[PDB]
Amino acid sequence: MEELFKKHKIVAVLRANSVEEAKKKALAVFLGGVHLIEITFTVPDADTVIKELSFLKEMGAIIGAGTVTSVEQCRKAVESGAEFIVSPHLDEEISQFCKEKGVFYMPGVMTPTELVKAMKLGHTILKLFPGEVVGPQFVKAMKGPFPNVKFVPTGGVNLDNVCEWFKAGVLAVGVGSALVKGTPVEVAEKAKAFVEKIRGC
Amino acid sequence: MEELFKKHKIVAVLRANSVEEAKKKALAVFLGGVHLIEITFTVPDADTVIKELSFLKEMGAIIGAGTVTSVEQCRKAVESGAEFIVSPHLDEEISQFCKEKGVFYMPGVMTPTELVKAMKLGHTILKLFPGEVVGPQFVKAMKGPFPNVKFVPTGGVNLDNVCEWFKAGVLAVGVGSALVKGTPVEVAEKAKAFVEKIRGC
Amino acid sequence: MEELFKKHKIVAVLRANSVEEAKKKALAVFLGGVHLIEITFTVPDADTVIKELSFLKEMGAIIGAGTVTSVEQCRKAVESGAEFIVSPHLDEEISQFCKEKGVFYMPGVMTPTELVKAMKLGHTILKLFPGEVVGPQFVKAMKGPFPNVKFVPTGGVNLDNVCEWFKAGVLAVGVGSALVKGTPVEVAEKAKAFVEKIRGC
Amino acid sequence: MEELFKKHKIVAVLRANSVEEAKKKALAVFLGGVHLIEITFTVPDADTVIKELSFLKEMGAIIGAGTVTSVEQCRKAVESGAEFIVSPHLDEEISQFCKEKGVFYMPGVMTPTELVKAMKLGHTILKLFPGEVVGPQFVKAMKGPFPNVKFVPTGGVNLDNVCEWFKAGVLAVGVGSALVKGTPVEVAEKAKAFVEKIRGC
Repeated sequence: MEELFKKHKIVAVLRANSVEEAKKKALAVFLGGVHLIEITFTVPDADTVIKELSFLKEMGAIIGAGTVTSVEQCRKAVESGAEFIVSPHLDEEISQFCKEKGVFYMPGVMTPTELVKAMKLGHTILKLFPGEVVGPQFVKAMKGPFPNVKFVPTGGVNLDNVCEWFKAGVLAVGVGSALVKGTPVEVAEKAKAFVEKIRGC
Repeated sequence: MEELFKKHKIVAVLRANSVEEAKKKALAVFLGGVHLIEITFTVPDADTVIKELSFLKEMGAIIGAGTVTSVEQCRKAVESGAEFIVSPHLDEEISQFCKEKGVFYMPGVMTPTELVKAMKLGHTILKLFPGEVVGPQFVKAMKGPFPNVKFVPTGGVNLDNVCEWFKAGVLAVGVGSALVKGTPVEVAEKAKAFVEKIRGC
Repeated sequence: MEELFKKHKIVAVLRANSVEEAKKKALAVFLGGVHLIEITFTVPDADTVIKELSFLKEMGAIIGAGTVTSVEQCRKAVESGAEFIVSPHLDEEISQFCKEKGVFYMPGVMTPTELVKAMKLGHTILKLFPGEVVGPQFVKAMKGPFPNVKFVPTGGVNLDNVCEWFKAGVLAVGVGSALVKGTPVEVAEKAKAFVEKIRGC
Repeated sequence: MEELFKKHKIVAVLRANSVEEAKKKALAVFLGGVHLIEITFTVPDADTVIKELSFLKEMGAIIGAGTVTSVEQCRKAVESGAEFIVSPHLDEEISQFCKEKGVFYMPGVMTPTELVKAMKLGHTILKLFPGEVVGPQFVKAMKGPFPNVKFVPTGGVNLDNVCEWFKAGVLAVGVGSALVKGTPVEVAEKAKAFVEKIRGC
């Protein structure tokens, strides 16, 4: 899995108001070149969307679940075929469950104390969230004491600063509203703009 | 079926060099607002593409087959779930087969003699091909002797003249290379431009 | 209680160097239109001030306790008639005690991990502190994964930015030194300026 | 120990790529007037460097260990004669060990919740890290609810802002790359510039 992040260098963090909106947006994103799509559990019947998008997996997409905040949600996400589980926070109970099921799990951290607590569970890739608050500087600071930890920031990434996150040394960037807000066509165009900007830095 | 043509007012006539290209282009077209997609039998394993795109049917797409030139091809297209069969020409053998299977069939004509030969088989919607040769004038001429026949031209339709075909009085327009040539993103953008231009005329 | 926050939209976080200073400042704040006053346990004999200000409760004030950092302090605050308990941090022991006594309790969080740990205790209103560090952006980021959590930032609120906190979507703002620093008259005037600015946004 | 921090008002947080580099840099720093040197466990055989620099202790240096992230590392640091242990985070297990051995221990915090959790262990001096993220504002905010806690920020300190950290009211500043990056001569010169700038504010 880690290798997939390194290759693609972008995750779409997809939020929608309905099942229908979610599926159409997932397609708009895929076509642009963003092969990693995270279906958030803030989408009604998110579980359904994860299963019904299984036809994209065959085309080279890797579909995961986001905003997973309990072991009960996590189990539904894995059973429904999620390729990876992402949480907003660090959770010991979910981390244990995923390990037994062998599903890659990316917890969230914001502080050195949360960071170390994650590392003791064996995690070396961490979600940095909210990114816009801690900023690119956080990643540069962490490189010092923890050379072997890599971050995927979520929140605040846009076409003016996406290259600064990469110059600091992140693994990949997650993009929310800056990507997926708009019509299905506008979204596809924005997605292209991100991939070109990343491959260019 | 006729009602679907009247509502959507556009068909994509999809040609590709591979199975993979075809599926990605079908998606680029769908998202833009073009709900009628014709998978031509000039695409290698076109039959496969028709079946594997069945997940779009659930989203409101109607997927058919194009350039069907024998009863043997037609049967494979129908068995694979094609929603309609389109030929480049008028063929008595295919017309008979489709009627028994109850699948809408749109033959091709170019001349008044081919036109009348079709009408005697009970067809009232005809494919006009190649459109760029006969031009918009053909449709205006046919309105006279055959008020009850409607055309769907294919070939030569573009963003400079698509409204002239509608002002003459066609049922819908089929678009080939002018739509589907380009990258998956460029295609989606072109598709939007067509739908907006038609709804505007 | 929640309803009271929604109506008033401001809390004074009162710090003083003596019992006498605290009571006079509480009055300066009340008269201006700020009906929610938090008496911090950094005021000597804070407990006394909470009891002796009980005559304001009859006039429509709701007087609570702030900077409550142990179960021992909390019990004294509740026994002395505090209408709500506010802590600088999330504390399981205090949260349990207040629940049994039925006194509204607003814990502090700074990180998504602290946030979720609070939600599991049943808290939906959280103190965001220090606000000036995390900024207005934190609230916008949290709206995504936790649509059902609302914040009351403390620290950094002033007459130049108080409307940005509201546009992000906070429940209410707590104001410290920017309000309560100055003479009893100057404080009353500042309080008026805040209420007018909030009602205006 | 606290008294030593108050007197010197600067710590060098030393990172190096080899044993040899570390020893030469420790000397460059010492001569400039920075008597507190923290040998990070990111230096290969950091333990060796701590022991072999014991000749500086006689000259008035106080040599400690940094980036100590397990009880196993901590024990080696103390046995090797470290004068103080610094961690990147708050750790209950290390805090207990050091207390029994009587070695001053400075944990890391970033949030009010981490802060209070430290205070319950009896710590009144805290490492604030990463400083550049939380900024000088964090210290001003904490002065309110916790008048009796003092910070030593690490990260982001430089010759343009070192006086702002002191005006907020920190105990001392830790300096990383802004000091120790460069040749042994350049480092000595930078060290002088820091001491003069601090004594001047």
